[PDB]
Amino acid sequence: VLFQGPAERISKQSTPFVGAQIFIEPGQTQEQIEQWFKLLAESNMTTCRIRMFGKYMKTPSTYDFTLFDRAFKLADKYHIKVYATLFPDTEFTDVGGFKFPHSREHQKEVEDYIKNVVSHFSQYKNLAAWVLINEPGTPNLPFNEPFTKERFSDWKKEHNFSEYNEKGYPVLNFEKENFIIDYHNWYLNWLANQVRLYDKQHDLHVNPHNVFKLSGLYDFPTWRTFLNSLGGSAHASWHFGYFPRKAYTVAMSANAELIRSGAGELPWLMTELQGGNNLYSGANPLCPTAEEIIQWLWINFATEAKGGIFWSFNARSTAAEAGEWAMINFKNKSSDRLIAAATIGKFITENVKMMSNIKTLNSGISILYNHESMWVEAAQTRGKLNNGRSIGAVMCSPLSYFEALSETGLQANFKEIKEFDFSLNDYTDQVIILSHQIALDNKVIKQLESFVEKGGTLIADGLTGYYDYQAHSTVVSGFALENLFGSYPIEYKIKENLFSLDFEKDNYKLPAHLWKGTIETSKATPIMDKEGECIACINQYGKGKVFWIPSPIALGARESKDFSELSKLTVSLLPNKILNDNPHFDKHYKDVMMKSFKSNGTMYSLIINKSASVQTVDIVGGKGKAFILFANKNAHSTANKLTISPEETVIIKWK
Amino acid sequence: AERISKQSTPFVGAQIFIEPGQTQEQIEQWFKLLAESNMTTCRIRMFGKYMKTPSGTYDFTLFDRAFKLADKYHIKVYATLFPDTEFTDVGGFKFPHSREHQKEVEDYIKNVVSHFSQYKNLAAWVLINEPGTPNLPFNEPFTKERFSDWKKEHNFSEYNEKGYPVLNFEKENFIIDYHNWYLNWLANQVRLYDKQHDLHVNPHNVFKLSGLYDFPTWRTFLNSLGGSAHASWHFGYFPRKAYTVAMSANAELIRSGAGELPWLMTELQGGNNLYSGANPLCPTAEEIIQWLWINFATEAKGGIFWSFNARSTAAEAGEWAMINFKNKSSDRLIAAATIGKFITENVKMMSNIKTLNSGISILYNHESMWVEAAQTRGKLNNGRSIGAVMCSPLSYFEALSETGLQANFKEIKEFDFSLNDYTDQVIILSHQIALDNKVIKQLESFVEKGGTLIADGLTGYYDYQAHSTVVSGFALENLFGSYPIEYKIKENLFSLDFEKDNYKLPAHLWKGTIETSKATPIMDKEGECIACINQYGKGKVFWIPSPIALGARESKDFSELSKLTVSLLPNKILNDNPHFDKHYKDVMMKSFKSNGTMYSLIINKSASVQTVDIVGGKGKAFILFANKNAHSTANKLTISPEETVIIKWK
Amino acid sequence: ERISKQSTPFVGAQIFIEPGQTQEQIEQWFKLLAESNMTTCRIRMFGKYMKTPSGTYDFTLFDRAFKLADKYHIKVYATLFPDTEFTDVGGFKFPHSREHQKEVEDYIKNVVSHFSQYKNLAAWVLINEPGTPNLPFNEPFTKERFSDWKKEHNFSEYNEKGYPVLNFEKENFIIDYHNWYLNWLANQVRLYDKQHDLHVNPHNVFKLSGLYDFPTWRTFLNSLGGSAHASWHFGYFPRKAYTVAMSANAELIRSGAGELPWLMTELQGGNNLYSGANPLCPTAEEIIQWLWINFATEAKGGIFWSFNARSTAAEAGEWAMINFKNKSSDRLIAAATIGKFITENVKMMSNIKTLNSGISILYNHESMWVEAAQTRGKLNGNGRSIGAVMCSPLSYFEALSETGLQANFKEIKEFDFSLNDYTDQVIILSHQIALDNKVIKQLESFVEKGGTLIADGLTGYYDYQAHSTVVSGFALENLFGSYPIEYKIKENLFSLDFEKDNYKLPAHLWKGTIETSKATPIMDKEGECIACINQYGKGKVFWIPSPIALGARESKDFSELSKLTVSLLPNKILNDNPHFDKHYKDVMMKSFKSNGTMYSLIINKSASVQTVDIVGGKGKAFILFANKNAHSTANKLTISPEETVIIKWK
Ligand SMILES: OC[C@H]1CN[C@@H](O)[C@@H](O)[C@@H]1O
Ligand SMILES: OC[C@H]1CN[C@@H](O)[C@@H](O)[C@@H]1O
Ligand SMILES: OC[C@H]1CN[C@@H](O)[C@@H](O)[C@@H]1O
Ligand SMILES: [Cl-]
Ligand SMILES: [Cl-]
Ligand SMILES: [Cl-]
Repeated sequence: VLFQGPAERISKQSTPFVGAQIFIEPGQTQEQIEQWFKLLAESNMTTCRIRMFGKYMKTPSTYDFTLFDRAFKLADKYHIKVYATLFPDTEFTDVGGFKFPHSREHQKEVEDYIKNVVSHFSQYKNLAAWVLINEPGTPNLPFNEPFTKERFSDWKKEHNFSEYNEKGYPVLNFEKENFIIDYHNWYLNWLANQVRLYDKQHDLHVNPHNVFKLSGLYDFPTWRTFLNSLGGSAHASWHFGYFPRKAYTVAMSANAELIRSGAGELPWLMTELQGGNNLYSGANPLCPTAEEIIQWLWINFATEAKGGIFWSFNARSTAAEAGEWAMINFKNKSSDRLIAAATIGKFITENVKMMSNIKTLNSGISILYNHESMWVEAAQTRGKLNNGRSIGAVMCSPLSYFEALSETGLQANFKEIKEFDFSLNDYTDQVIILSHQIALDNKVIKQLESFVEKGGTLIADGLTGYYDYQAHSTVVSGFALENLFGSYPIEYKIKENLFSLDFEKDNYKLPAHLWKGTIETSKATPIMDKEGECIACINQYGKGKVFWIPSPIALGARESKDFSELSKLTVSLLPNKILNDNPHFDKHYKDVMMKSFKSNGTMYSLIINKSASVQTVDIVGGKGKAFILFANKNAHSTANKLTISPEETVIIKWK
Repeated sequence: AERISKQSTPFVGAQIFIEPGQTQEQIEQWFKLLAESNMTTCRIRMFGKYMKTPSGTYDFTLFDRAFKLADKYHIKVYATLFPDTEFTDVGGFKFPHSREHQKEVEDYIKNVVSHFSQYKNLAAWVLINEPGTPNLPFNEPFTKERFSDWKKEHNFSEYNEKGYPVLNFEKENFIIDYHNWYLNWLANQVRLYDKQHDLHVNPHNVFKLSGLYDFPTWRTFLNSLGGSAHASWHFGYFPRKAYTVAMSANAELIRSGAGELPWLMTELQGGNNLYSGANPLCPTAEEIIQWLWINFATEAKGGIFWSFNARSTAAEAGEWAMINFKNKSSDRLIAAATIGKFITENVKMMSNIKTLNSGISILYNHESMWVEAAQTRGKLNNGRSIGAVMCSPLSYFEALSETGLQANFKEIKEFDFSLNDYTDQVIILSHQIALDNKVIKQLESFVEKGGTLIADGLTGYYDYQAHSTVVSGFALENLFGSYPIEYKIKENLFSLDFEKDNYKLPAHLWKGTIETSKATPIMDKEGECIACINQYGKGKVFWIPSPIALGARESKDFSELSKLTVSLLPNKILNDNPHFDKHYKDVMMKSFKSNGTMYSLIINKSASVQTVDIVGGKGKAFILFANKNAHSTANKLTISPEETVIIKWK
Repeated sequence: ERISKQSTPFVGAQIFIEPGQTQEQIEQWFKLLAESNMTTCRIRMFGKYMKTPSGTYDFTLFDRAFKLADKYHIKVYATLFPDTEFTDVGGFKFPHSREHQKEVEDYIKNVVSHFSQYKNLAAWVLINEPGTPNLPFNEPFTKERFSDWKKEHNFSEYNEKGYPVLNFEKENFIIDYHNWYLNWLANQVRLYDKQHDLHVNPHNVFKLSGLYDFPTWRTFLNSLGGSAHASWHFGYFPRKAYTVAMSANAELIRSGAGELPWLMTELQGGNNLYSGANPLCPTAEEIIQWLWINFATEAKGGIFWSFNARSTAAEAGEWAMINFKNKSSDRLIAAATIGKFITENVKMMSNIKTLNSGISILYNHESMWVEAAQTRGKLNGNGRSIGAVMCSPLSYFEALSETGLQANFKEIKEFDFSLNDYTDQVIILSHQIALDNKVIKQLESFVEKGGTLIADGLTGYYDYQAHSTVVSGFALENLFGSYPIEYKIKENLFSLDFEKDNYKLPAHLWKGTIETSKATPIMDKEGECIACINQYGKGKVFWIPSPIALGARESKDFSELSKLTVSLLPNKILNDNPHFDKHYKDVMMKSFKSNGTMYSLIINKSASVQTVDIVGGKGKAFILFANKNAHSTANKLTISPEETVIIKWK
């Protein structure tokens, strides 16, 4: 309010914006840059992001800021605020930027870069945020480079591990993975402290990326310590490999939930969305439709995003991504993608109060993932790629539950287990899904026992709890979840990729992936299959209940490309209060999503139809009459039945 | 101290997996259930890691505990020498890393053998777990120095006697001698401290690693030969429905290597792959019964399952176990127990099993595998890939199995070429692409003295130096009474259409044409000569230079190869040996004797009830073992899917 | 005898010489070579098989072969092939070290001084198969040369306008390094022999064309050669289109040759056993097809790898035209019919000049270099992988072949841009993604002066520094009378449906949209602008920035690309050149002249007898060559599957 001063500082009450990367490199003319900022302003965008390339400021000897001065001044002229990304000198062929210093000497070059860049550009009144580093984290961390190798050595010296647990069993300690967490914590914190030596006024921001693979690098609760907002790159062509294109709605929803969870009390925004065409770039190349641009912006805003920034407004000109990713065409005019984005910027300025106070309507369903399940999976599958026996099953399982709930029109959180609040006295009508979270330790099992005792519903499928955080299987040594599950594993038997669990009663069938789990119940009620084996159980535990099915049924739904049975089963296990209080679909709808939110007391719903046909969606739960506030293809409703067209995005206001 | 022999009572057993953290109570629970499951024997990994103390001294307590509980339940122990190695190293190191490491191994053996040789229930030392690896450590100083010394003591020339360039396969020949040296050195280290107990070793992945293994030399220092034969690691060349054939070939191969020594299968898959294995499965109860009967019918003195109980941490945690997570019997342990019980109820029959040799020997040689590796430059699938020289003879083996005929599967050096008479004996050389002068003389002698030789694919195209006498002057012209003309590459699967009877053989990849001098030509519908029969002294040679064994494999149909092979067999083999009246897809039979009494093992791997008409030998069928109530009407056996049957001929 | 554009063409074959061969077998080869109407052999002058322990040269092994060649009146192409590993099939491409360069100097002095004295020596082949994908940047000699080259070339990280650039230092050095080594080899030979022709065989040209500066090579060669092997070099095609592959390979070498005569130094003579990437045994019909395609494209020779086979390890008993009894395969009998046709038609065959339609398909080094940086080395002939910049122009080439129209296939620097008139000439730039200002000026000049320019795919998207003027200010806007708007990635295969209902073109991967200023827009059925025709001086430009050549390739249907290209050709090309009345799938025709008389080569690669209606040029069809009794009725040719036909126009 004072310490704020002129620089307008982001909060959970900020007006959301649409924006775009403005790509600055030498060779551009004043005239082409002005043309970009002018069209950006006319497209109802308030914000740009700029890579502050060290390469294009370093002179043969000193820093020359001219190239970026030119751009900041044209941004200021058009009333555009700047997210400035700290991007020290690196090879021209290094698209994403280095993730850690190479050497002590290189660290001092980074220090010097930050001093020069932040001292100079902090003086512009249109600077909105410092992005500490572009896209922290990579798959291939540089353990070979002297700086990282020395840090890992020091870290090992200051952490005593034993090769055995308290009971005497051999263990893995995951020194590499735990160091990598602390190393990201250290470098992003050090970058924040370097900026703070020269600028205590402007927001600090960072964009974690490829989150369905790199979530095991990321300690979001620690990052809150030094950030003012959490960001993200969520690119259809890089990050959504686990989904088909028609489910990029579900991918963006999960990516948004994951960042929102990491953000905690901090506001968040999507620092990068795909603005344009892959020519040679991308793993899953596309040119987003106008319809996809609208879908992604609404999903993010409905999940509390304070912003959506497109990579990129204008294109790079040379080598990697030359003439790729751009919202503008090669004549510097609007693609149908920029026209679509402009409709959302316009909607915000016409609905300022609604859009500035969005709070996601939490159903009370939390889908939890943990670092340690991903780390144990990596050691056990020895890095096969693909499937339960490959890297990524521990994320594809909970993502399948997420998709099943989306196709039921139910919100679900997607959270790292440490982001879940286990300290409350009541969990009546809260639900935790642990889908193939193969690593759980004593400490987390106590937290789950507490959650269920106090009224929580726990749903557990696949190999959840098979290992502890040291890759020791208590299924072998003495099962640590026996008390909570009221039951004990007997066998896993590997089967085909896709098989059927045929229950005894009602001739009822679940698709299952790869392994058939059998159990023995003590306190739990057994559920039997047609072969007279016990495949699942319900344990009443204090005020709560546990549903345990040790076959992977989430992955079975994914393998069968049919979430209808997982939807019906999950719905049947939910507390009545979730279904009565939350808008959802009367039944499962393939390739439709709904998520609901509130803004100052008023409830809203976001609906997207990704199927090939017009759908009539019967919305039940909550209260109110449906009023269509946003629809890009003439959706209509009759009572609470919404008729929605293929690729249409709809916002309903509940009157 | 009890020494194993060819008269020993066979046993069923299982690995007992010992690591710190286990309680006295859980270990006793394992040995008690093992004894109740009619198992006599366990195997224990004597981990150096779990005996070495901070100061480098040895503490034996963890393994004392296990040996004492074994002793209490009258269970004998196969103790595997397994020096300290990384916790993540599942299989163990195959050679010392350095001279310093060799001295650590010396010290480990002194301590472990001096101590555990004193237990009365010790049955055998396993010298090393699973000798041999695909990736031999030529980078490590110890191996690199030994290879250098070996090359200096072997004078090789770049040219042969005729002047032609040669390859000398220094790496491959050194690797043979290096395995010989390390296993012999381990045996001598044990013998410094214990001259009383059997020495054993378990070669593994034999359809790929047979080129590492000189079994005749190993006989000089072993009391028994072992094997790991795991459905999930070693049978990639087969589908699951033919793991009967895979296990039969694996058993034959070890039996051949064993020679005069007794053999047993040191490891069979006891349980489920979660994350482990190349071809993951959970064996059925029916497969456990099938594997034990195939091994015993092939003279195995034992079958040990990996594993009774599971590892607890990281690789294979809660995997491979015969017991469930409550330490009770899976259907697999219940099945194994039926076989241990059958043994104790039929001691004399089961203690004296001798495989009924049909007289058919399918031979493979190291050098064909070595030349194939140089020529295919390591492509992976197929005739143009690593493994065709093993898949070809395995296809003949499968064709004979589906005819109910036993076949040996032997390295060429394990075949006895010194006899005076080979009337009614048959050698199959199926795509054995490397043969030298010395072995061709032995084959000439074998055929002259009455032997039948069947040769298909590129058998004999190269010598042991990768020199093709097909180009320079064909070394098999004399024996074959014929000369190759050309190979022409075709599709992966094509048909050889013979002139006579419009009859059709599946063939893989290459069509061979020949010219006969002394041999009788066999012509195709295009007027080209594709095969011949050469009368040579008392014997005959059938040569078809197209790969017809691999053609059967590629077509998943061994029926034509069955009919053709049967047509070529001496009448005595068909009259004296029980076999099928015709080819049966996915059925196997192998016969054995115990004292004068003849038995047959039949397994149906098809999806339907089969009626198998058994002809040859003498006697009337009495069904002695049948886990699904097979019945016979005269010598026609009605056998259910997955059923194992033992017939006694009365 | 020095070779010229008037030389009598020959059929010939490698005579493979190594120690261990006998006088008798070598004489047998030369005698059968002479009886097969071959005049020429090629011999690898292995340094390994001449060097003695003391370092002196013993020429005996090669004297024997040269003397037997001389006795049978066979001339020799002698390949300079210094000492190298026995396992090195192709030979080293550059010296390893300064010390190694001196060994090469010494090898050339000895071999050229001695063998230049034989009267039957026709040519020195300076090096076998210059170029490889994996250049040895780690070896001292190459590493020193690259360092020196970089020191003598000043590059900046920015262009004149200030934009970041790539400079392709590695690719530009590799061009100059090949230029240097081949020129140095030529000068080393010339120290000892100024009398005999210098020759070299570039290989795998559809991948390695980016290594090869043929205009520079002309300064030191008397003839350009080539290896064009069906099993190594034609991966971008199916076997039924190896007609088109050989035609393109011949056109590419002919273009490289410029004023020099050319011949194909290596064609596949025989069977792949274990060797080759796309293994085959050429048919007799394919041998005839390849010889006629090459001679119709002005080849002065076809030499088969190989007459006889290597004996040891790699390619032992592979590639040979003779069988293992040293008699003729159907391949050698087929080749012999063409050597006989030559001696019976000496005047016609000695003066062949390809009938240039006026269509030139151009590729450039820089499009291949830019593609390699942008695709970061992804694999196949898909737009997002290495090789799309060659598969695109090859697809236009195939579409024209299936219309019976000749097309040149030329590096852009081999096209003569200096003429005053280009009326009735056509340049096709199909996905040539890199064009600089200098070449665009040359194209402006070509169109102004009457040229037709056809451009598809991402032609012109980048300059030679991987900078996209599509982004910064489009360098082809002036010539194209239009500007790119967007590329939008689609499926592998999609349809461009013109608003006219004229055309439904298959298109690959990317849909390009444009905005016309001067050009006439062409709209699709979705109302987007996908192509244009710009009148520019006397000439015209057809621009369609979607890849329709790659779309034809992906759809395996060139019919629409044929129809569209034909509709854009100057009337004069269709009236003056024999071509098909319409597109024929899997038929090719190419025409040539010999002193004023016109001929056409037709090959049917379809599964069925075709009746091909030939229109354009003048005259009545007379069948001069047909291997399967083709007939014509007026100008309709009835031609059998795999049949090669030569028509003489009367
Ligand atoms: O790949 C498109 C963009 C994704 N991430 C961004 O930070 C940029 O580095 C890339 O060019
Ligand atoms: O993979 C299962 C077992 C196979 N080989 C054995 O010797 C053990 O090392 C393994 O754990
Ligand atoms: O592979 C066949 C031949 C192709 N290129 C030739 O120069 C030889 O090196 C080969 O043996
Ligand atoms: Cl940035
Ligand atoms: Cl062991
Ligand atoms: Cl040569």
